[PDB]
Formats: sequence, C-alpha cells, structure tokens
Amino acid sequence: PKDILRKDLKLVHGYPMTCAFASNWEKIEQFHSRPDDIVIATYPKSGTTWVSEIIDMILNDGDIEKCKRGFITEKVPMLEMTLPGLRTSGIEQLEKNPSPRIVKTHLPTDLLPKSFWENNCKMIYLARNAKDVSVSYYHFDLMNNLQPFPGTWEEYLEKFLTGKVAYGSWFTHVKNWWKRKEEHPILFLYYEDMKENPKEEIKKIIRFLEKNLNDEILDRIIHHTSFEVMKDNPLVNYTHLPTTVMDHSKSPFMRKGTAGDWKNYFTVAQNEKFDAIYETEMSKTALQFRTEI
Amino acid sequence: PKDILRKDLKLVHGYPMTCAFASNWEKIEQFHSRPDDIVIATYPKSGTTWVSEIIDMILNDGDIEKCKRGFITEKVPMLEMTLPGLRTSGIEQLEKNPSPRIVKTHLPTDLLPKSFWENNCKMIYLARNAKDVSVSYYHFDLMNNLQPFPGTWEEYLEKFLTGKVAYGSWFTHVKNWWKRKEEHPILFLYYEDMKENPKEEIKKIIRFLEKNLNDEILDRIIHHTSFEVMKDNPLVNYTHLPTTVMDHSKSPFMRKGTAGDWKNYFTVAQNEKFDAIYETEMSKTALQFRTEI
Ligand SMILES: Nc1ncnc2c1ncn2[C@@H]1O[C@H](COP(=O)(O)O)[C@@H](OP(=O)(O)O)[C@H]1O
Ligand SMILES: Nc1ncnc2c1ncn2[C@@H]1O[C@H](COP(=O)(O)O)[C@@H](OP(=O)(O)O)[C@H]1O
Repeated sequence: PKDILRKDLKLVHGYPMTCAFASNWEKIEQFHSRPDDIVIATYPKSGTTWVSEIIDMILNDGDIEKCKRGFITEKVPMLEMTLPGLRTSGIEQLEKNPSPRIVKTHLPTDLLPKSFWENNCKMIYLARNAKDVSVSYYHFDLMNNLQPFPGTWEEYLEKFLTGKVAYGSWFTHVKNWWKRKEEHPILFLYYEDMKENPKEEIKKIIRFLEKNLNDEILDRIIHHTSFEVMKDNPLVNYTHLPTTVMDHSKSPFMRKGTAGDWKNYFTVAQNEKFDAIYETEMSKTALQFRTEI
Repeated sequence: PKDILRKDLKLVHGYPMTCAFASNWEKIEQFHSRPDDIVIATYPKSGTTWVSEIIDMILNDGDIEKCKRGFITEKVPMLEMTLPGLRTSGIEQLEKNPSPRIVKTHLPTDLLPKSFWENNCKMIYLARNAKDVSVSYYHFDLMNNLQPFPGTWEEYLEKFLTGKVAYGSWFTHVKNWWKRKEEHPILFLYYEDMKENPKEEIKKIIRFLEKNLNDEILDRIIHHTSFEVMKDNPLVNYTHLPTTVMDHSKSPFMRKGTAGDWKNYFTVAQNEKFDAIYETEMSKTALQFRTEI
C-alpha cells in the first residue's frame, strides 16, 4: 500500500491518472464487453454512485433486498479501478458478474475500451456543472489517499482549470462525450435535473432501458436513492473501503449532495476567472449547465 | 359579430368564461392531442405570447425566418378560442398544424382536454404575480371587445379578487397547476424570473424541450423575444386582429412589459385589502411570487 498512497499522477495517453489506476493499462484497453452491458460514464464527482443505485434499482424492478446483495463496488464495478492486494480489480469483479452488467467508468471517450462501442452498448453519460464538480473533487482528494494531496483550495482550483487532475480536463471530457451522443446509444443527463426533478429524470432512464415500472415502484426508487437515505446506506456511502483508501474523517464521501455548494468556496475573483475560461471552452457547444437550482 | 361583442361572461364548469369561447365546449373536451404537442398554459396576462415566441424559436433552432412563417395565432393557436365567421377556431387551426404543435391555453387543470394527460404531453406553465396580472387584465378588457367592459379600475379589482373574471380565480388557477407538476412533465416558470434573467429561464426551456442550441443561438432568442423587439413585431403584437376583436387605441396588447407596474394603479387601501386576501389564499402554498424585481 505504501507505494500507491498519495503519489503523483502518471500520464496515460496524455491524461493525468491516479497512480494506483495507471498500471497494466493493456488490460483495460482490451476489456471484453457483453452487448447487454450498461455503462455509466461520468467525469469524477458528477453523481456516478447516485445513478449506479438508481440503475441497479431499475434493473432489479425496485426490489430493495436485491439491491442489498452486495456493496456498490461489487454490484457496479469501476472498470479502471485497481488496488492490488487490497481489492479485487474492477475488471476482475466484472468477469465474475452476471449479465446485464452495470459498469461504472470516468474514462474519456478515447480511453473507453472500444469493445463497448463495438458491442453497441447502451450508455448513461451524466454531467454536473463544473463549479460544483471542482468543489466536490477538492474535498474528495482530502479523504481519498490514492489521490495526490490537493493543497489549498486556491491551489487546487488552478489545477482543476488547467486539467491537471485525474482524468484531465472537465471541459474536454464533457464536450467529447456529448459529441459521441449522435452516433451511439447514449442517454445524456444532468446532475442538477436529477436533483430538481428525480421522478422525471428516473423515467428517462426507465424508458432508455426499455423497462416499464409503475408509480409505486418509481416512488420507492426516488425514496431509496435520495441523498438522506443513501448517505446512511452502508452498501453505497463508501465506508466499507479501507481507511487507507478513504478516510471519511477528512471529508465524507456523501458530503453535501447539493447544487450550488460551490458558492461557499469560490471567491468572486476565482469566479470571474473561472467564468472567462468556461465561456472560451463552452460557448460554442450545445451544453447548457445550471450552477444552482 | 354583434352577438359576441362586449357580452357578459357565461359560466362553464363553474368558471366565468368569455361569451365567444363559452360555446361548443364538447369540441374542446374531445380534442385529440399528439404525444409531441407542447402545451403552454397560463392564467391570462401572465406572458403567454412572450413564452410562445421563445418556444417557437427554440423548436426552429433559432431561425427567425422560420419564426416569420405566420402570425402568432396560426403558429401558436389558443386551444379554446372561437370567433366564428371571423376567425378559424383555435382547434381548427391546430388540426392544420404540423408536429410538434405548440398549443396555447388559459384553461384550469380540470378543463384541459384529458387527451393531453393521457399522451404525457410536455407543458410549460408560466405564472406572474397577481397584482401585475390584475392591472394587465384590466387594460386588456379596455381594448378587447370580446370581453365585458371592466368598469373603473376600482370596480374591476373587486371582480378580480373574487374571481369574477374570465377563467375565474387567479389563486385557484396557479395553485392547481402548481400541484399538477408532481404528476406530469410540467416546467413551472415565473414571469418575473424571465424578466430578470431571460438567459437562465430560456436555458430551462431549451433543456426541457431536449434541443441543442449554443450561446450564439441563445443570445439570438433573448434579443428577438425582448419586449422592445416583440412590441414592434407585427406577427406577435396582435395588431393583425380585426378592430372588432382588439382596439389597440384603448390600450396596446404590448402594453408595458414590466414587473412592478401595478404600483401605478393600486391605491394604498386597495393594496392592504389585496394583501389580506392574498395571505388567506396563498400562505399555506410553497409558491413564491415577487411583485417587483
Ligand atoms: N443520492 C444522492 N443525491 C444527490 N447527490 C448525491 C447522492 N449520492 C451521492 N451524491 C453526490 O455525488 C457526488 C459524488 O459523485 P461520484 O459518485 O461521481 O463520486 C458527491 O457530491 P458532493 O461532494 O457535492 O456532496 C456526493 O455527495
Ligand atoms: N417580449 C415580452 N417581454 C416582456 N413582457 C411581454 C413580452 N411580450 C408580451 N409581454 C407582456 O405579457 C402580457 C400579456 O400576456 P398574455 O400574452 O399572457 O396575454 C402583457 O403585460 P402588460 O400588460 O403588463 O404589458 C405584455 O406586455
């Protein structure tokens, strides 16, 4: 463990990558998908864990005890995750998992195993406004010891803006995933929409996944996957991980679960600078993020 | 025409209704919706025409020339409108219109054709503060010859407060439509938010309508749907109606276009009596109206 903890990011295909995840990349590259695999793809801290539980519920017809068959890391493995000696890798877990497999990933489009495009796999891409992500990712690096130490918020926001963070730039991640939406079966969702109206957003996932679930099951999914519920659910709140991987005393994994929390952290000067870069990166795209609800 | 001009309101389902519209309700009740119809529903005088032009622009990807294919009454017909001999009825017009159809209505939730709920049609409900609505509706009755003469402003405000106006009580209208948003895909909007921040409000409509528009197109919609531009737009300013329907010389349809205009008409005595009725009607509800920005 001493060799992966708090280490510098390594570049893999031009992307800064968590040191623990950066070895044997050949295995990821060559991963074999099944045509009924369902990918949930997000930039980090964008609501992956939230929507993994929603999807597991949908696929289990809202049966909560089925959703309690294991920890989230077993039900919905992160494809690119490795912590050898400490944990089954994501791909090792996935090769033991029954179809249809839910696969979580934060990979950029050009790093996703091509098998997933080739098997025409259904994908849910979820995105969250860049300001809330930077704040959530900052606190994440406080508690997750696989990450480099983030420094001060001021130092961290500058790395985030220039893409000097694990998985690289949020702008490029979001823009390149959005572009793929035209030639693949990808449902593109916003975190803020899920926060404001989970029923209508969950219905989009239900239709995308070719399921019909009645209003009682839907209400149960909404209730089971609410922040207050999930935060106390020990199968999903990440307290099952070794303290050497995640120390929740520094920041809880389930932290605030809100839109607009970034305003508690951004100075007005940081905000002006951030808005200027954002307009440069995003004005020409059809993406329309909300930074509060 | 002399048969429907300046006539008393007629009761339909316990709602006072413009005499001209109070006929052939069977036709309205049995209207056939299409799954992609877009309902814009409002209490009268709440920004219907404004939001109609916005949605038309959104659906046409910001193409102003396409937005010039016809007058607003043809582009975005009023469902329950009938001016027989003088105008194609709203429903006749809708049955001539290609999908996706935008459908305008001031109908209370209980009078909306059932077909719209059954088809799961997207709806945008726009609401405006009750004081600005009352002033706006007063002025409208001056110019609109289908309406009864409203009397003095003092006599009119008393009818408004007691719901003795076409489409009945504003309080019931907004409360029941707000309740509905928990059971149907309904984007509920505030006139005063659109006025303060049209960019953000328009982004909600773009998302809700599942459209892909960049910032150039967005700024273009904001400009083309500003008050100053629309009031001079002969296709939306309602100057195409017969003088027998609308005499703009009494009061222009595109009247003031602002939040807070009510302060020019309300006496201090009226305002106290209004506020007391308001609190009785509205203090339980989660709605939050601004009377100025
Ligand atoms: N049920 C839920 N509702 C809302 N947000 C949730 C949630 N479950 C997790 N989250 C939030 O999603 C973010 C984590 O994303 P990921 O799973 O992609 O790591 C965290 O945000 P905050 O740090 O802003 O609280 C976390 O609190
Ligand atoms: N582009 C625009 N911007 C702001 N307000 C607008 C608008 N177009 C119309 N309105 C206002 O919407 C009201 C009429 O609404 P409806 O279309 O629902 O009858 C009028 O309010 P005022 O009488 O306060 O001017 C009108 O001036």
